[PDB]
Amino acid sequence: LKQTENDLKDIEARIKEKAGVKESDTGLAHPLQVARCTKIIKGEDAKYVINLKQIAKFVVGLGERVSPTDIEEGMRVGVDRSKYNIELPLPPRIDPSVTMMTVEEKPDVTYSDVGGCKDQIEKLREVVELPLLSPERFATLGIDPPKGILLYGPPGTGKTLCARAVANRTDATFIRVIGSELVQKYVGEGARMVRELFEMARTKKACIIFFDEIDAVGGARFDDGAGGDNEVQRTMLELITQLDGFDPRGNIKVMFATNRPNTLDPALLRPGRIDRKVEFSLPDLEGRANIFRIHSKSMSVERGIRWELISRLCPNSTGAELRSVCTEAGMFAIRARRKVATEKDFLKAVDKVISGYKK
Amino acid sequence: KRIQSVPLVIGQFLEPIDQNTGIVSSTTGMSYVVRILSTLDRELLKPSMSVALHRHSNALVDILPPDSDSSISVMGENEKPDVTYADVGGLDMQKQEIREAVELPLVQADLYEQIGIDPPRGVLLYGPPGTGKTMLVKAVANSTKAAFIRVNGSEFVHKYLGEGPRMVRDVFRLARENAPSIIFIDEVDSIATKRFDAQTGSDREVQRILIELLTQMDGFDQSTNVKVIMATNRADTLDPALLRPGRLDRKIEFPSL
Amino acid sequence: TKETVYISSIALLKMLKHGRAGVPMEVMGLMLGEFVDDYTVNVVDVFAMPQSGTGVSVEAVDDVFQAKMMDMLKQTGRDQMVVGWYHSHPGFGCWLSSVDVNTQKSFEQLNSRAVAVVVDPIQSVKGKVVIDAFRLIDTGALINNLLNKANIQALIHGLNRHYYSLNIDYHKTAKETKMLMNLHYEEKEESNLAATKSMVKIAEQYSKRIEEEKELTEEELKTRPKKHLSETADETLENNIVSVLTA
Amino acid sequence: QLPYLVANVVEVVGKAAVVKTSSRQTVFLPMVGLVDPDKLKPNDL
Amino acid sequence: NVKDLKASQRVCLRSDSYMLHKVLENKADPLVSLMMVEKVPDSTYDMVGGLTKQIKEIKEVIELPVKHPELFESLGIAQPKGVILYGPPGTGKTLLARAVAHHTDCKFIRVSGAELVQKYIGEGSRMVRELFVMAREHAPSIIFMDEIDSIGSTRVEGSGGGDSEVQRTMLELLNQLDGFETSKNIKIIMATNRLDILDPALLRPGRIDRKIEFPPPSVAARAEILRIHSRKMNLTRGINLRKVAEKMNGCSGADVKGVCTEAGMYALRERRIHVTQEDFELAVGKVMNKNQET
Amino acid sequence: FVSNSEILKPFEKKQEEEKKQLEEIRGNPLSIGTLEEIIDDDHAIVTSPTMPDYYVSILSFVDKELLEPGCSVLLHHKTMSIVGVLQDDADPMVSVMKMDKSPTESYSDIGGLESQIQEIKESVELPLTHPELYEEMGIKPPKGVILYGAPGTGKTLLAKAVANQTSATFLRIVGSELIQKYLGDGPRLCRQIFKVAGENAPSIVFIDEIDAIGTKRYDSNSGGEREIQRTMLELLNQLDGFDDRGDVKVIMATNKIETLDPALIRPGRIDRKILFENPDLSTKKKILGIHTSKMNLSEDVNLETLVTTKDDLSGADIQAMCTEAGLLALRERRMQVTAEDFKQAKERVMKNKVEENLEGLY
Amino acid sequence: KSKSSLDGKFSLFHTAVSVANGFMHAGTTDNSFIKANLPWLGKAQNWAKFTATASLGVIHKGNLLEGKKVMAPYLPGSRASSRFIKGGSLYGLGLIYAGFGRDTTDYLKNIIVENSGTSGDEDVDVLLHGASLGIGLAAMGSANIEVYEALKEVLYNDSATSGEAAALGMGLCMLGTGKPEAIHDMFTYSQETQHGNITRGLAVGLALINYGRQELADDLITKMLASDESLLRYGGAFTIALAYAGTGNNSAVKRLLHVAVSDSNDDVRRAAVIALGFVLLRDYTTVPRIVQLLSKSHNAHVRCGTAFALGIACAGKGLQSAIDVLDPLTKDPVDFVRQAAMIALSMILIQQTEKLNPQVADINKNFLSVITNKHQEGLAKFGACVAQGIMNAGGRNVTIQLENADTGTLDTKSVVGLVMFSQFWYWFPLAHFLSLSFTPTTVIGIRGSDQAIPKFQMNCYAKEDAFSYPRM
Repeated sequence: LKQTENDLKDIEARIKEKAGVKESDTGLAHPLQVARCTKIIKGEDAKYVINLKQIAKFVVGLGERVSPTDIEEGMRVGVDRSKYNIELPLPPRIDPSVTMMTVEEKPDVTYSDVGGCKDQIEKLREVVELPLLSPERFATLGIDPPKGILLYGPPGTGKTLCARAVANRTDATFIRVIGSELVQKYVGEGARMVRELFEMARTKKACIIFFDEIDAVGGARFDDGAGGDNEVQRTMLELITQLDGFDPRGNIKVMFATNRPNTLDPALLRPGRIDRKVEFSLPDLEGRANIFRIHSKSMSVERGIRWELISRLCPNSTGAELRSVCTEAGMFAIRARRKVATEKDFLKAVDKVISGYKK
Repeated sequence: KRIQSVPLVIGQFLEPIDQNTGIVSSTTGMSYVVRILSTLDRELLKPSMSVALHRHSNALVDILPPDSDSSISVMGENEKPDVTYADVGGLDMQKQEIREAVELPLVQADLYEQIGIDPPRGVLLYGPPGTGKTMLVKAVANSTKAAFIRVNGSEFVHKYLGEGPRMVRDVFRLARENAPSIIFIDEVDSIATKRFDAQTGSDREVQRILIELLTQMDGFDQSTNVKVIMATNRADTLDPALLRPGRLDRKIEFPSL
Repeated sequence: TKETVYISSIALLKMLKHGRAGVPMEVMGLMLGEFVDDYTVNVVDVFAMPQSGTGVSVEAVDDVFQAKMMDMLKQTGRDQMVVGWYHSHPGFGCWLSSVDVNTQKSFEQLNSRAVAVVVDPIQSVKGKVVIDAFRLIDTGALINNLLNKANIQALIHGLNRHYYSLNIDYHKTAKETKMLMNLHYEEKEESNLAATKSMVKIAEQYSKRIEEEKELTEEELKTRPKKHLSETADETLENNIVSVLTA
Repeated sequence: QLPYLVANVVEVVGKAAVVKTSSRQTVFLPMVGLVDPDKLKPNDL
Repeated sequence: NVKDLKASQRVCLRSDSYMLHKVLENKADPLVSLMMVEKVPDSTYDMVGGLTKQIKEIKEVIELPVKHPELFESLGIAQPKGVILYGPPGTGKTLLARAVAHHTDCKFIRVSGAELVQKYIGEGSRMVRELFVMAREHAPSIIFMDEIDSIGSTRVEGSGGGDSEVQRTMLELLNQLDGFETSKNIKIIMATNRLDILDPALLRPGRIDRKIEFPPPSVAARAEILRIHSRKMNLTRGINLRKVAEKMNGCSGADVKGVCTEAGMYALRERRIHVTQEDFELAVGKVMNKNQET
Repeated sequence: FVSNSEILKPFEKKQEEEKKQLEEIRGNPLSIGTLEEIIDDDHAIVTSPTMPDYYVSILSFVDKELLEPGCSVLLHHKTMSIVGVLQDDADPMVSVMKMDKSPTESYSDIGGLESQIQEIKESVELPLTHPELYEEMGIKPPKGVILYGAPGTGKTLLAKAVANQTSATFLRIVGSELIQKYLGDGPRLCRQIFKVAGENAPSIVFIDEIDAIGTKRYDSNSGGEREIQRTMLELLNQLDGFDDRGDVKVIMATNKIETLDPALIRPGRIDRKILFENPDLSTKKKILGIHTSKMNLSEDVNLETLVTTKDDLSGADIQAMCTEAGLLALRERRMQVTAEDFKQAKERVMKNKVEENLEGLY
Repeated sequence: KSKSSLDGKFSLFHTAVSVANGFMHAGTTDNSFIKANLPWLGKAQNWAKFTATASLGVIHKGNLLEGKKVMAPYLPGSRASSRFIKGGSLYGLGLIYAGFGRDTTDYLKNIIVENSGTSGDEDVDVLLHGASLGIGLAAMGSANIEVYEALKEVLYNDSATSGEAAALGMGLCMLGTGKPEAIHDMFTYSQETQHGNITRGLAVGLALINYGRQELADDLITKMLASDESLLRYGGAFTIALAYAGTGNNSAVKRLLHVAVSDSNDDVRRAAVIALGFVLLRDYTTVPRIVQLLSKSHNAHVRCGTAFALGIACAGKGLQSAIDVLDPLTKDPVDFVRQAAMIALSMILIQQTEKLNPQVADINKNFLSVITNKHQEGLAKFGACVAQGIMNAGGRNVTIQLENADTGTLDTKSVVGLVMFSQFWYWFPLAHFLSLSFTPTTVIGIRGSDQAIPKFQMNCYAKEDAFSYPRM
């Protein structure tokens, strides 16, 4: 039944299509990021071909050519990813993924690894929370709340969590963008993505753009003369222009995260773009005990023990480490031959992960 | 004859597969399997040649001699010297030393044979250049009617892994064909300094050249139809490997008093 | 299918000369002659049309130019029809462009039938001349020399493509040919001059032939070569002999 | 005919210029009345 | 047919018609890029007799598997697949390597390391891959690794990252061979005299299975090496070679070759085909000064 | 046998007529190429492997739902239209990959590493066989382990052994070799590693020696190189993107952890830290015991005698000792290996390894 | 077996199996190919359809009563299925009635004089073509100045189609010693008018009138060889061939050897080696020595012409040595040399085949192999297919002769017949003149008195060669 249906469909379609493409190829021949038409020749004009590639620079410049639909033929009327004039016939720069980042409006996280982050958490409240809550109070005062925030210290161990916790509280869309994706290996492909991210920010406004990595898309380096990182440089400049240029920065907050605090590019650094510089704050003794209770709710353990006890033996540990204690107490628990974890598995589990870590 | 005519592209011969098949590399970066000459066979034909190919009839028209000159990875050739010894005075002792080291094995094979020695492939000159020391070297090149081949030993100092170390082998090969010849090495002590530590790129090359000369000198039985003259101004920045005899036998001093 | 398209000497000469200077920008012109029955296309003359600096096109044909040359031709007494067109097109000689097919289709409806002559000037310096002649569509030998009638049955049902590679021949007239051969004062000067200059130079040539012999003879000894020695003895001998003969 | 290949210039005798095309070829060509030798340089279309 | 087309087959493709017009041979191309093959060498190790003790050791480590696998096989041992030689530099190290190769009738394949690990994307990659294909096919074959060495004859003083990066690449291949292929009697010779910047995992069995120490020369040995080489030389009768050797101190195998070529140079300067004991003593003293430099 | 042929020949024939009819419509010859991107207006932009790009229409053999980005495809020559689908097994998708599907090496073959054996077993083998202990308690499993030590004797052996036990594809990539000297191409290469994994699981991903691309510096100015750090980051972000209970376990090799990011450890992924030591007396006894099985030998040789003069060595030294010993026995022309032969061999390798020395007794 | 292996390899492939039909079924009366394939006719080109009608002309040859009768539904005043058929009808009738065409000739003459006034439509040209071919066969061997005159005006229209016919027709009629007039008038007129088809037709036309002439023909021989036109020189050989036909002359053969070697034009070499055979018909022992050299040549035209040369001269008798030469030529690299060896071989060995000579089984097998193969080219399979017809001609009973052994004397029909035969790709319906020289091998009772058909064996000892014939 099915096998016969598929093949007939494929032959039937293919013969019609084969006739139509051959017809459109006559002349000598919608994503296009470079568009040959292989010596369709006439002439004034009648070649009308945009190639954007380093080899072969075709400029159809000096303002208008008025056309109904057309540059020239060859399945590939268009004007690549970067335009040598030629004001946009037929859809060339609509490309399927020019977005791929993860948006979480009104986040799940509100308290996860956010215990003993008190100094960090208070800063976010004053900077983000209160101008969102009352835009009128900041206007009357004369001040601007921070246009940009830069967050450094151990990254995603509680950092991303803390950010999601403040955002949920105000009901503010959290937009999480992965630095590394912004690293596409095609022309502009990169300038495409940045632009639409900031367009989205203005529509959905009252929102946080969280950039994990900013050295993935690059900052300062000596390696621009070292012959490759052209693609990188296009992305970097596009980003700066969009932000400082016409993004309102009262409710829309941009948060930057960095791995080396000393590798910023001078454009990035300067006040009017980055104001607030926030430290990661490590969970404190009281805080670690609470995070210990939160994560063991999934696990199947005795509730008559105290979390506090594990914390005294624990030295200064990021939210990630606390979680690592919790999965390890259960592996210990199976090893010691019981299906509950005692205090004693928690103590062993601390001893193992914290020595192992050696940072 | 009329078809097989200039202008031709130059490409390089890899190997003859069999008779009337050879594999060739065109210098376009396209390689082809082609037929070969029926003027040559396999006894008239060596595997590595520079060759002449037809442009559109892509086949072995003619054979050229090997060639090495190019504007990448440059080598200095100086043909027809014009310097004859005792340019500077007080090199009486030194005029005699060079003469028996460099000049003598090329002109007379026969004296080395009868004593029962094999001719030294290397001489080391220590002293300042351009005092009287260079002048003598150039004078030997003239008298033997030898091509003077000037090598700046830090010139490969190229920053790639690839072209330069390959070239140096080819230079010496080209010298043996056009025997006799002088390979005259400016500051061989530059590239007698090598890695000992992690330095990654941009320090890797001096190892490559040093090793290339070493493989050749120790790896092959002695002959001299081509002489290697090393010229040195820092005498401690050498490596012992060079200085080992049975190959490098002559250590000629330039006098300073 | 099969047609002997007969190219006049003058047409040929003027096409190779023009086409070699004209490239890399395409050049075209019109072929003059007659159809005689079928099996035969005679091309009598050819004249150039203008160049265009990015290549000639169907958009560049100009009927006033072609017209003004013919009318002026007529009063010599040159009265021919158009039988086709020539184009340079590098890298065409067994293939056609989709532009060039379409171009041929317009041209052959004006004429009775028509050839697209495409000359390639790159392999015209390699000790060969490349030229081909095409005509897809028409009746003239696609029905006299052409499964069975396979090209024109499929042709008419459409959604097909075949080039229409034709046959070609040459000849103009005997008198032109005797004249061309009389291009080669003349033969006498040439022969004396060579004679004197041979006697001067025989001094180097003597010695050089002694080496050739000597090399050959040495080779043979090791081996036992004989073939090289024979070739090499004949060449030297024939060439003495002419040097002696002149005097 | 639009487009044209761009070039940079490496020779500006009296009627000659050499241009280096974005097709990695250097040619010896003559100059015309629609060029000035003052707009023949690197960093110009 | 496709039934005569196999993996790594070279074929010839029409460049207008893109079909197999003919078939060549299977094999990968040799390329001369410092990685070259040199079939059957001409050296002999009894030029340098009085190196006898190394001679017994070499014979058994390298030659014996190739000539008689069976002994090693019947005992039940993972017979040698790599050799490291360690100890005194500049003994005409390479000559030995060739001499054994001539005896076992194999290719001497001299590989430059560092141009396997390039500034061009992968290209280096191309040469690692061709090398391994050849050496399984043309097996048994002996690989001498140029640029790792500390042995006075191809010295380069190790490296922390220029020929430690290359040895890692080598080390994958050797690992792959011990697995499914299970290929032995395919040999790599390393020699180096420093390992305080070279990786130890190479010296572990799998790659290098035997580690043999070079003997130090003696007065009694230097006399032998001299005795062989002078035999071609015309001598003045009444000469005593043990005396000349004893006057040597420290001298390695290459230095002994220097003594004859210098003795002869002294004779040559005086226009003599015969060389006395006295010239030979004066030559050795010069040779000793050469080892003291740097 | 006879039964197949009778049926086979008439059955073959109908298929061939149909098969001929198929073959005519689809054409030959073809270029192979790779899909750049797949477009739902029934188009495709394709990357031709000769280089250029052509916006082509699909010829119906497959739909765009029976196609994925980066699939290998049959291209014509018309404008390079998509004639048909082809497999990616053959056409490249690799960085540096030794594939060893179910390797030769096993715990039985490398003697007593028993304590090390036990650790690697609870992290790597146990999830794959038994998700159930992790699931019931409700804890996440280690999905990575790190192996520290020297390879061939520690890191390499345990990782080959375990894969063979779990019947998973062992993939060794050499980290440093990606250490390519051009900006930008490390990150492509990391992508291809992760791409192959998800396609071809179950797998053990072995990344050898991440300390050339594993750097993370403190700078990118003043001799700082920007590529090295970029590659390290792409590697990290995919690794953290992948999480499994028994599709992928990751084995690392490296000998410094303070060149690595604390998010490439990612506490709650890499729980386990397995390290090689020099073995115990009992486990040494087992390593000896296996290796002497394979010998023919004297009976004056004992496992016990050999143990007492040992000061704790690696298993590799014990292996090396056996090859050196047999070589003195074969040199004396005999197949009996004495207690004296193994003792001479042991002393000698130990001596070559222990080039640094320090008085410890005082 | 043959037809059904492929229908590929142009409309030439149809022309061959039409021709092999007609030869096989000759005078037996047997229409088998046509009955089956009327689609096959739709495949076939204009010129193949003319051969196919006319092939019926060979089949119904022998009946001089129902020979006309069969052709009746295909005459004008009764029309046809096709105009291409219609033309082949008047060519097939002339085959049947030749040399006794007496009535039909006056009839056919009127169609000719009639469409010279007008009829430039391609359908009427092909009609005018058939009439002209047919009538030259029919009035052959008998002077009719009315025939010469008529045809000369078909020439003055210069039809590429009709001119060929007309031209032969003037040569065929005026066979004998010609007239001084015909010679000067045709020869001048050949330079004056231009066509290729005409030039080939008028040259062969001019040769034909010169039969048994010898030194009186020497004058037109000089003029033709002195023309620097290829067509006329191609014709020039035959003139010698015919003029001296029978009588061996060394001078005459020498003139053909000179033209043959030194001229650049390839076509002339082939025609001229063919021409050697006819002089040398009676010195047939000399032919294996002459063409021992010339089968080893660098020009393929020479090799093709020589398969035919040796074949023609050595047809009426043995010559095993001769068969040894043609052997390489069967498998010769060029397709048209393969073709010609196959055809050539079959004309000699008709009922010497069938394991008389051990090799002839391998040749017969090979004829089969080619047809069955479709990797063999159009001319190679063409060559296998017509050679099959010659061997198996008239049911394996009737024979290819020249320097007959069944009549024992020279025949006009035969020399002329092979000369038409040498061209068959040069102009396609020329095959049918092979019809004129199929001879019966018959062994029958006989009466000195008036016939009644006795049939009795004369029982004398004999070899096996009605027991060795080709096989089913």
